[PDB]
Amino acid sequence: DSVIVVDNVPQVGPDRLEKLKNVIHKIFSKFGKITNDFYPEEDGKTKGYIFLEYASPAHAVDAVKNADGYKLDKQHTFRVN
Amino acid sequence: DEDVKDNWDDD
Repeated sequence: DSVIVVDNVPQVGPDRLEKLKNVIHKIFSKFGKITNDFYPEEDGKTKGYIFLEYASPAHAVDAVKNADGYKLDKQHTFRVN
Repeated sequence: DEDVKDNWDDD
């Protein structure tokens, strides 16, 4: 109850890959400050999921209920749980 | 990331 997870999060090319984790810090900054951030992969290839942990339960349990599906304007929405 | 629309959080 102190962490968040997202789904349908593919990688992107250069000049934008940074934005992927950067925008995470900006969007989640209104609820508090993120302390833990992990971006796993499959055989060194394109991921689809990430793992973020907050310094408090009230940040995670809030963020999940505030950022439920990001609007990246691509194809399919995300699922923050 | 910058001063633009929050196109990363569906209300």
